[PDB]
Amino acid sequence: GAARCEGFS
Amino acid sequence: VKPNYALKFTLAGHTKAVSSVKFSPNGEWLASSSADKLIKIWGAYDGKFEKTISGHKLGISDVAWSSDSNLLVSASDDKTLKIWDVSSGKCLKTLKGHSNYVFCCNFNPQSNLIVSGSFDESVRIWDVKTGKCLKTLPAHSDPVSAVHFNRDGSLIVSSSYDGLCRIWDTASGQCLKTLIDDDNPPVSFVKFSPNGKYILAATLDNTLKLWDYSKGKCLKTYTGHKNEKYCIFANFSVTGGKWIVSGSEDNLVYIWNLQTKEIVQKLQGHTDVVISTACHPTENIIASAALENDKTIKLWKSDC
Repeated sequence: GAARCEGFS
Repeated sequence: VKPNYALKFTLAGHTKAVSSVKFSPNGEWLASSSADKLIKIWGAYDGKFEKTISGHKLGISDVAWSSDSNLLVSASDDKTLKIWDVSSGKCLKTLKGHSNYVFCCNFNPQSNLIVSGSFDESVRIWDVKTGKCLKTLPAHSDPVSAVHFNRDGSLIVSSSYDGLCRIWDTASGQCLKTLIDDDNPPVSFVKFSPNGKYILAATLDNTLKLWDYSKGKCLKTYTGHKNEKYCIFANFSVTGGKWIVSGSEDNLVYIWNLQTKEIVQKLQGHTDVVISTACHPTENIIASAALENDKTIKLWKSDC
């Protein structure tokens, strides 16, 4: 995927 | 006065979450990047699909245009950036040297340099012509969420999950300023204003803030949207009224009056988080893009 599309968890 | 943005086109074709959309400086094109590892080019006025640009090995978090609208740079989880010739689709250079995901990227106004930010907590400055890394700045202590050059390229602003915005001298790499307010939420986005006087910073406490970075003073705050998790782009809209535009985690586009800070419009229709918005350089047009459960880009037009 892409880090931006995952968000900060 | 309030805008009247209305949905005109919905652009489908990315097979995973969109990550960023950007209008070309000449107004002709929209570029979009996605977790599906692809860049797509669309007509800015009709939303007509133009082409797909491929070659990254993992998803793309950001894409940006050169000032003459001829080149793109993309930032990928594959820890590279890529410089593309849009007309030919060629990958001109692969910029290698970050040790973790590359999250954000921009050309300088001359478009002879690229600035990048990464999960490796560094900011890097690259030569466009050779693809070589010129400088690595030990900028932050957490992932770098945004990087942007000022009006003449003399300065770089960076933002990070570490809660800081920093201003860097492009030539020397010195840290000229650190900006942070009374609370320390992660900073998820930053950019200079069109006139270069201000920076607009997003934090993951549902807040946008307009700063005079020279004086180090927070001048305006914009609230009412939801932003606690994602690095959502924000924009200055200057073609008609002077607005602030942002995506939101309640699936809406928010538009604020820049001076009064009142919400003046909310655009409804995406089915997931609006991760990215862009404002057309000459027409009252907004592009918006949403995450995995939506996968679409929408074009909205207003009379002011």
